[PDB]
Amino acid sequence: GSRRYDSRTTIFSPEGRLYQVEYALESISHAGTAIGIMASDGIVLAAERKVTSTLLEQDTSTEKLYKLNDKIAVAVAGLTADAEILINTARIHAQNYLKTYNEDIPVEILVRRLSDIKQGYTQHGGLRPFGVSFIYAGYDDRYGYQLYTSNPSGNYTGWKAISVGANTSAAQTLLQMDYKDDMKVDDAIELALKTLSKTTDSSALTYDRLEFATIRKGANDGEVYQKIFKPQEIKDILVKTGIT
Amino acid sequence: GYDRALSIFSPDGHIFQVEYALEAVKRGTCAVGVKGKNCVVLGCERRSTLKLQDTRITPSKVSKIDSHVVLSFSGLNADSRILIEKARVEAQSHRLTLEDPVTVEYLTRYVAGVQQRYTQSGGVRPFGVSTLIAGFDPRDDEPKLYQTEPSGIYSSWSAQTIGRNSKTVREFLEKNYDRKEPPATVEECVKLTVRSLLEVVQTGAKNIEITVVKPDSDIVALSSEEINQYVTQIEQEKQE
Amino acid sequence: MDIILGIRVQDSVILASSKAVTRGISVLKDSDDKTRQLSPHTLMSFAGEAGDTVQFAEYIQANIQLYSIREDYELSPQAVSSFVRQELAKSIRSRRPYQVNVLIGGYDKKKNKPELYQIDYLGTKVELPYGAHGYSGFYTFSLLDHHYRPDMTTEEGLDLLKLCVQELEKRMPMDFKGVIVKIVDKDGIRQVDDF
Amino acid sequence: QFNPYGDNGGTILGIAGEDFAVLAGDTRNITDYSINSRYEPKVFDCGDNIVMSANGFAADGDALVKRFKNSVKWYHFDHNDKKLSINSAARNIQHLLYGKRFFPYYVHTIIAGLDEDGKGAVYSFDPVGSYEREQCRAGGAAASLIMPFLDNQVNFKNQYEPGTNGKVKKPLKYLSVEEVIKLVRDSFTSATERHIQVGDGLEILIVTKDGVRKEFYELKRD
Amino acid sequence: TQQPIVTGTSVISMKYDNGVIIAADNLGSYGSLLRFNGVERLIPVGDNTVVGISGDISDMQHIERLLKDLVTENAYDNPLADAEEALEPSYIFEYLATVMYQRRSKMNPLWNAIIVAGVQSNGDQFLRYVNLLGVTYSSPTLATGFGAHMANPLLRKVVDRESDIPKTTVQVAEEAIVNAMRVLYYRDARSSRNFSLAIIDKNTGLTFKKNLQVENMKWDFAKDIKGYGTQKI
Amino acid sequence: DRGVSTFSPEGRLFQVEYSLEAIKLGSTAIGIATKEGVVLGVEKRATSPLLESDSIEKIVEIDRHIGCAMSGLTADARSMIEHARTAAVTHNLYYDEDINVESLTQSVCDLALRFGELMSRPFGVALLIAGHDADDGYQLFHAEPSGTFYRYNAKAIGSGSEGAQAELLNEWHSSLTLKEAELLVLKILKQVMEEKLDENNAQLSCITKQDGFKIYDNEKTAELIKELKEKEAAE
Amino acid sequence: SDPSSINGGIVVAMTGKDCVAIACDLRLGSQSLGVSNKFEKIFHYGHVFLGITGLATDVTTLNEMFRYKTNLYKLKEERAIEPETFTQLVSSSLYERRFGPYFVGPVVAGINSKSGKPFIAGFDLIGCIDEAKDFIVSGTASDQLFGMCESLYEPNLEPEDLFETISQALLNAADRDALSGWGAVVYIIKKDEVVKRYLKMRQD
Amino acid sequence: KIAHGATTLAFRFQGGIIVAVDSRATAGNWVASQTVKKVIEINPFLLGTMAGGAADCQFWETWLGSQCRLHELREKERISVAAASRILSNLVYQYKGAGLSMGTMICGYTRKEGPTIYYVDSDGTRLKGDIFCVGSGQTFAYGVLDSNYKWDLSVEDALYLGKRSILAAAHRDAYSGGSVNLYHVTEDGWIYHGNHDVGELFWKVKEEEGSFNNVIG
Amino acid sequence: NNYDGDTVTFSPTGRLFQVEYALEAIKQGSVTVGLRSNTHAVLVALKRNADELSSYQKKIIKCDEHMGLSLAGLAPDARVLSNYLRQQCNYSSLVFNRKLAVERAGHLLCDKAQKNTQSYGGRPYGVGLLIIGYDKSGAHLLEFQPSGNVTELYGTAIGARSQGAKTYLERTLDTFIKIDGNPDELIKAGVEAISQSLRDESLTVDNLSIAIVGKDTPFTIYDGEAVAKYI
Ligand SMILES: [Mg+2]
Ligand SMILES: [Mg+2]
Repeated sequence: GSRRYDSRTTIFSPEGRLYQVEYALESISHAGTAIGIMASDGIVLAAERKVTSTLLEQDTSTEKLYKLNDKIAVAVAGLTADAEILINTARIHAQNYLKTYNEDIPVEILVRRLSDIKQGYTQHGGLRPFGVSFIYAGYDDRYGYQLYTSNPSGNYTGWKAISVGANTSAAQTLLQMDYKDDMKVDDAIELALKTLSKTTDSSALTYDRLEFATIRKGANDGEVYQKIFKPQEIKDILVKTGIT
Repeated sequence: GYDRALSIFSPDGHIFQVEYALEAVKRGTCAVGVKGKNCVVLGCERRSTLKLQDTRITPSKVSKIDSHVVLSFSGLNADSRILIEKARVEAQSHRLTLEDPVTVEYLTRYVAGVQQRYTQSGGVRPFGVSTLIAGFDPRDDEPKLYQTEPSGIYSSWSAQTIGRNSKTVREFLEKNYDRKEPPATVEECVKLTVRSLLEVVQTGAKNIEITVVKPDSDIVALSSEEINQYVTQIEQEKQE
Repeated sequence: MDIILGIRVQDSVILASSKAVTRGISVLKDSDDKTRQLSPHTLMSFAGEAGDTVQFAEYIQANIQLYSIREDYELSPQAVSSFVRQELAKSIRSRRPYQVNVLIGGYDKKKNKPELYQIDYLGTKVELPYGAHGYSGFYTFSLLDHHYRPDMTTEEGLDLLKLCVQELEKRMPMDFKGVIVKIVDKDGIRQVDDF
Repeated sequence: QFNPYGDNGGTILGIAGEDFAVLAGDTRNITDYSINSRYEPKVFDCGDNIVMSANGFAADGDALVKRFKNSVKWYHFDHNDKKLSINSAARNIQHLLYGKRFFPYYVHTIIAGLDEDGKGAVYSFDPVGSYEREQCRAGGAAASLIMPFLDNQVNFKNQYEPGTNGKVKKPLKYLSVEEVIKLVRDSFTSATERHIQVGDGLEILIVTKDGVRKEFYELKRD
Repeated sequence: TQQPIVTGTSVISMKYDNGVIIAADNLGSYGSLLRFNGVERLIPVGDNTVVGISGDISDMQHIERLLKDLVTENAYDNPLADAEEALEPSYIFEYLATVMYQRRSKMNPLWNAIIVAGVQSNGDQFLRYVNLLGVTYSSPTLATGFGAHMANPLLRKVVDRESDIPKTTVQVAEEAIVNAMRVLYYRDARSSRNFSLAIIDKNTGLTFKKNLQVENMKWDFAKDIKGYGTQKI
Repeated sequence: DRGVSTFSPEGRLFQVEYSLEAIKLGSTAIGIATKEGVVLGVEKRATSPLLESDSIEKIVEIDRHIGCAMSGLTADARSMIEHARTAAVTHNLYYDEDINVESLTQSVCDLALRFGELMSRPFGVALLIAGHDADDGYQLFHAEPSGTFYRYNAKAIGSGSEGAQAELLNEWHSSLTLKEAELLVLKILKQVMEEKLDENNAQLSCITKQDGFKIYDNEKTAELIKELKEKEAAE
Repeated sequence: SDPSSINGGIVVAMTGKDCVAIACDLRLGSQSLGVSNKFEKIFHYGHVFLGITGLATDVTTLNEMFRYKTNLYKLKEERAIEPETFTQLVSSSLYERRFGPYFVGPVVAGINSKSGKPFIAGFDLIGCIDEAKDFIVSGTASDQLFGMCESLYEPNLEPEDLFETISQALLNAADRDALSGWGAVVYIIKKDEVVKRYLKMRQD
Repeated sequence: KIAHGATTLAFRFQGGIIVAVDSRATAGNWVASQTVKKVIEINPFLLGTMAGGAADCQFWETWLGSQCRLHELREKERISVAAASRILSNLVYQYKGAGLSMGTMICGYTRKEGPTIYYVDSDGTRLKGDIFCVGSGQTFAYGVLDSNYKWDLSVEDALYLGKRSILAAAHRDAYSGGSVNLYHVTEDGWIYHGNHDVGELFWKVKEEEGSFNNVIG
Repeated sequence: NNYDGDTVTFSPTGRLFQVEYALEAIKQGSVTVGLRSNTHAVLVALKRNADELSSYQKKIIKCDEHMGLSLAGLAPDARVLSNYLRQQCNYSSLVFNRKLAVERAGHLLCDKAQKNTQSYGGRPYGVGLLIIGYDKSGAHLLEFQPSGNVTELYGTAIGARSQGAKTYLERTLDTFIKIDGNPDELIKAGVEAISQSLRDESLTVDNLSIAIVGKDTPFTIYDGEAVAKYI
């Protein structure tokens, strides 16, 4: 019957690893690098678009950075189509929580929900996992500014600074070297771009090959603003930091 | 629906998927449980390969199932969340129908039953998780410490360890733990738990987590400095 | 059941609930506590159809206690009230609706403010300085409209509450066998054993 | 509107002796003011030394008896031909009745036989499955005419010993099978006189350790 | 739940020494309108059974189809379908009784009163009644609707109890049935003059008589009846 | 791969035969039936000295008149025990009586072959079901994952089964007392166990008509062990 | 008994020159009993304003529902929803509950950000769109409001003049309805500024 | 015409719980039975009282006994009165609206709780209390109970008080009578204290007590 | 070989190996004999024990007052099929007031077994059955195979060493068919038939199992001292 053709996506190896999760992580290691850096007065999200073209319409394009709600955003590394499925589910979950409790969803609760969905695909259903790793940048009134990551296994962890995708080993070493606890957003912006500039597989880092975003309390009085950077604004911050 | 029998017997009478789930537990960070005369302590390893971590928000290894029971684990982190959620729901469901919070044995029997169910259900793999469940029964001052594993078998332990290099720390506990006279105080129990982890951990900095549970829903997690004082005192006595 | 009252003063919320339980012809009990603690700083009183009242209150209690354990965090009174409203709004279009009216008295530890929410069985929520359900408001609101201040002490709130109960005991036909009074403030929930 | 229930009349009577039990019932079946049948058996041998009658709406009555007989058969299959005791049959019938609690079998059920000590046993049921062991029970249309007579002549109610004047009760001496049948016959003859739905014939099933015996007697046909 | 629309009136029947007789008129009424005058309400099953049906005609046609399907089904993988394993009257009745009670229990009845008349394998007479409620009973005489009130009293004068059955011949039994049909035509406002009659005998088998008429009627005395009391002319 | 409900060329179900191999790896359990009662005994087999041995529950009550001992993948037995308890109680509700031991065993064995592609595999545990009823008296049954159950005068299951069964072959007779049976279980358990038998690593139980099913205290068993040592040294 | 008149209340909307106005009372009651004088019936999602009369639990539920939906709209569309589009969303959402409807009387008001054109719309409890040029009325004093609006209204009123007209329409209508009043709010809406004014009225 | 009419009571005291019930069942004015068992023996430690629907009470309190037996098999411990009463109330609450008729006192005596009584109702009510009285003659029995009840009653006097209270109801309430069944609930289980015919009991109490002077004897 | 993994696969020569493997389970089972006359029908079964402490596995199952069978192979599969027969016999009685024909009972068993041989996931039944009964057309004996094939016979045997008993019945055909109105002599012939399949072991009191049905004889099973008469 049908058993003959079943790959069995939810089984352990003799060593106690999940085959499909490990292979999905291998897929993600070839994706464009995404970096998240948390500061005292905000969070930075930086990400590299993969080998683009001059004929790509950049100003209307979005492959890396997505908005989940007004307080939470994500950076994507892996299959974009897979990510959009999960992103829409996360957007709905945030709204369900808001309707139920009349309060914005705490960052961790949203992260846990998406991570549990990823987990399910590794334990039951016989389907392939989502080939996606997220960096979650968000704010709530309990823990303040928070950075998380999740991967196809459905395991998530909190971070001060983190990278996903390609060259994470090299990127994490550079972040671990120059990161300090009393750091500010403007400094974090510079660190993120400098790290990408060194780890990139491209010849030079330019505005058309980047997506950038910040989550600041730099909004008029006690509130939080999300800023998805425009192509011209990415070009300006590249000149300001002295990369181009 | 996906109905494929993943957990099955082999010619030699083994269920490899259940046995490979134990190998995932072997890979997991070390967890230890020690019960004193009037307390239980749960020790947990944190691998120091991950720095630049935010320890405020990172999921802690020890989880409260109710105000009087706690659960730690070794193995797949994502899998453990599913067991913890189910356990928490069942704890509230028990309070709602029986008026009385769960006994530690009951909560263990439930979690163990869920694990077993996933070893002979179609289209699912076993949990790659072993748990240590500890606490005090309502209106009772006798310490409780149980263990569960992917197969679904469970049992009570005076002291037990699970995870990577658990063989070594179990060796330590077997020679150092006396049944006729267990750790009489909280200090003695915590000290023995930290000592047992120091056989395996590496550095005694942020790699050791300690959680003390006492009777009548008195649960507290020790800080870095408090644990560091135990680490300091142990090695100074060792230099002799 | 019959009478449930609520008043929000300067630094606390006070809930008063009748003790009587009547099975048609006879008063079966005169010491019934028509309330459940949802969290350390949130109390819910209730009145409506027999059985549904306790079943609903305990169901809500279980859900909030579950949330508290999962997040290791107490929900705000506003958040709890919204959850309760949604459950009642869901219930009103069910096969057999919960016939339950509630008051939710809570102290928000973040804002350092007492909060009183009135919710009926339809899922109609309002935040009020003082509130009631059933016929209780018809007698008491005129006294509360006259005497109430936002800067009242807890002791002044209890005195105003005594005046409300006295008016109920005078003009209501039913003997509700007095009230159990409970106070919700920064230190938690406590019962006034002499009233 | 469609009415799923009907009334087939009839009257039944169960009496428990010391080492025997009888279950009697008239053989007349009716609707409104018409006679359907002058001889339609209403008391049945269900096996295992148990007799049964489900009086009231005959369609429900036949259905219940049929399902109980079926239960006895499957009890033998599932439990190594074990004899179904009268108390176990009674509990089983409760579950059959209560299974249709919200669309009841419209019948008054009575079973009779011997308990596990060999003593006479009668059990009585309401339509929704409440039951009770009894020494004496009439069911159906003329139950109100028969029971007061049985209270007086079986249990000796309101009867005292001459000379004492209300101080000493009449002693509850045991009745033989011949004595019980006399009381059954007089109960139905009296019921026949004053109840229009009672008549035609009387069929009595007698249960002893030896088995189940039958007796038939004519009743007035008007 | 429904209401009966096109309806058939009385079915009457009785036992005699060597078998059973059953009869029913050929009318299908539509309320007070005597709409359909050629309706056969006796339906034979094999050569040993006749099912007489009253009440709703649409439901009768459904039952007729069930019985037709029953004969087909019984013949499947059955070498003795026309011998030892042929359909008995008792089998056909129990099947119908099961269906009737099941349908009433779903609050959607077949709005009929049915009499199954036949002769068993061992020669025994079979005669039993079932209706929309699933109620069943047997008697030496059976009748539905108005027949219960007017036919039974006449037929019971011939066979009053079980012991009268061997003393009753087929000629006497048929005579009583035919007379009863005349009485029903005098007195039932939803009856017709035309009827069918069926005899199932253990010796001579199934005799099915169609297009019978009520005859030898008394009407002459009507000429002498004038007014409603005082009127003389 | 291959079907879960596949027959081998010899006419056996692969998965059922493989589950029998898992039962052979399990700890020993012995049952002996007498006219005075049925005795059930098990090897606890703790994996470490820190494991509190009294928490090892390999002997279990199903009803007052029925007990049960297990061997193999003991986690699999929990749903079987749950079903057995439910079946016993349900029958009492329906019939106002105790359920026959055979009927209870049959109900448990009906679960056995409910596996396919229902549960995903057969049970990896064997059960010794002991009890008493009025019809057939004191009884002992061996319930396998094949769905087959045999009645036994005496039976051993687990790792030391064939050695223990041979010993039960010689020792059992129809006039055994309850005390004689208790000592006989202890004797044979001691023979096949790896570690030295004591009250902490072995457990006894019995079922009698009067007192019903009882698990023996460690103090009570300790005396029976001491009584055994002396009578073996007596010759 | 009648769900649309248990709680009471009213909403009115009007168009002016390069502006729109929407207003509502503040009462919430249980039939005769006045319960709250702070129950606002006008909500906004971006620059689109929604007033809702009728059963109060449904008023609250629908607000939470349209907040839910307009937030998802904005995330996917990368722009705020417009009054014309929102009107269709309200209609669609109400009609999906055709045979188990929300007992409400919604009123949409706003200015299209691109064209600058003033827009108002009204609905029945099941979704029918009434897209009037002049004014929309809803609630337990809708008859009274129709009378006030039909006489007081004139086209192309300036924002500050429109304020007076809509305020007087609401106030005097409310004073002839037992279940309306207990305070009032008026929103004056221009292309890039919105003013909110609480009115002083009789409290009986 | 289902049976109707009853007087049942239960009260907590120093020596445990007294349960007392009448024995009459009526279908309209017709007295169907004088020998009805209105105390259900759930198990040797738990008692329930029958009022409202006879079948509903019988069926579901027997069922409750089965659930209590399963609980103690699984948990190796006696079920609490709180837990048992809750299993029944939650069950009937599922059926709310369908037409179940139940008014019962679940009575027990455990270590952790002591003597405990829970009034359980078919509309979902579950009330803990010291004295409960349910049925058509409940008001008559309450009068005798309220005026004579003390916590420090002896077992002998408490048994009589329960007997006397049912008698009061049996006399005045047309739908109560037949006989009185008494039970005493202790920690080690319930103890049955006999069947007492009301006819004989009335005259006996009248003479010995001097009560019922309105009645000629 | 490559075509025996499941029941849904024909071999190149048109064989169904899973069905044939299920047939093999019957050959491993203990011997059982069936035979009939014109008045009665008899089952004789050699019960098998696990060891000396164990009981002897029951081989005969009653289906109705007028019908029953004996098994050889997987006993739980016989319980499933016998349960199905009990239900079908019972459906016939309740609905049609009719005792189920033995021939029709065989047709129902054939069709139930067939469905398990053509569908994926399931497996064939691993048991053979000998059904006896007395209906309106006299005494009957059927042989059921889990391939689906059901056959009406005068006599037969299935199980291990069943060929010996089958040959004996083939010789005795003319004699035992004539044994009318004599149950004891018909059983004697069945006991003598099953004896031809014995090696080493002989027929003891708790080894032998006999069942009979006939004209005025309900289906009854004889075990223990009730069969000592025939040893
Ligand atoms: Mg009469
Ligand atoms: Mg006013």
